[PDB]
Amino acid sequence: GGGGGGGGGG
Amino acid sequence: DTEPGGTAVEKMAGDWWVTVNAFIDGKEVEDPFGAGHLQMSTYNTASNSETEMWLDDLGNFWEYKLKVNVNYAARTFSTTGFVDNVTYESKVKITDGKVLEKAATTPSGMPADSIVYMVQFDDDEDGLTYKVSGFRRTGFPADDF
Amino acid sequence: FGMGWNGNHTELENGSWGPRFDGSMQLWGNVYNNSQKLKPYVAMPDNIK
Amino acid sequence: DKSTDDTSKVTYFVTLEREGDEKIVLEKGQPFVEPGYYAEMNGEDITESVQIKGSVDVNTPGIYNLVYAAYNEDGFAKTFTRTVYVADN
Repeated sequence: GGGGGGGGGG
Repeated sequence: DTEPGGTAVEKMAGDWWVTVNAFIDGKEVEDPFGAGHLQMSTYNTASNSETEMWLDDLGNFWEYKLKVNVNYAARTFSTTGFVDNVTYESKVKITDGKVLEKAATTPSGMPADSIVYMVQFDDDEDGLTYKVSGFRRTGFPADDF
Repeated sequence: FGMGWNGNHTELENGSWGPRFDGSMQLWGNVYNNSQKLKPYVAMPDNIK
Repeated sequence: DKSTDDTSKVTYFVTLEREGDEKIVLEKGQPFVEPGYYAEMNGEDITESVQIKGSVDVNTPGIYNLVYAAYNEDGFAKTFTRTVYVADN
């Protein structure tokens, strides 16, 4: 029903 | 080429590493309170004027934070009389304050921006005028204290 | 500005939130065989082009 | 023509080995003999170079301590610290 992004490092 | 932008008073805002002297008996006294280098901040106002900026000691000296007036073209800032402190209900008076481009030098030996301003506190029972002066924080930890 | 986070300097960042460019020699990247690459902290505009 | 060839230098970090005990203790008036140390820089022996900061007064009981540091060709340091106790008699 959608889809996940991920954040990055920092 | 895209101009990044900036708050109306951008060139005088920033984080700073400052030291606080005092004029006692006409001769300047290098760091009386035994303070070491302290951190402080200057930043634009919510009204985004090019005529007033905030001045914030971040609680590392007297615990003060007031709007100064601002002469952007000249790179100077100053109060007219004693003004409401916002941190803890007091009054502060900033005088002969300036922001001098790349005039200073860092601990690592690189140029940076000197800041200098004279200040007084309505509940300084000694009635003293202090001399705050530092430079703009680099971010390199070697240029920290 | 160059490599860093929170505005501070950093040898390993995947991003450019660091101090203003000094031109001053700084470290970057990992340590291999007890050595490390050391280079002028200068911008390189073409580095993707 | 490409513009952005990497410009780094590979600086070879020091390694600095203490020698003797972290803590020595002397009776007053017993001279302090520096146990020694060794420090290498990319397989070269720079032990000739370790600078020792501090001083131990043998005739004034107290915790005296000492900082030992060696520097590689690029200014990068590596350091340890030894502390001497002169107890009296």
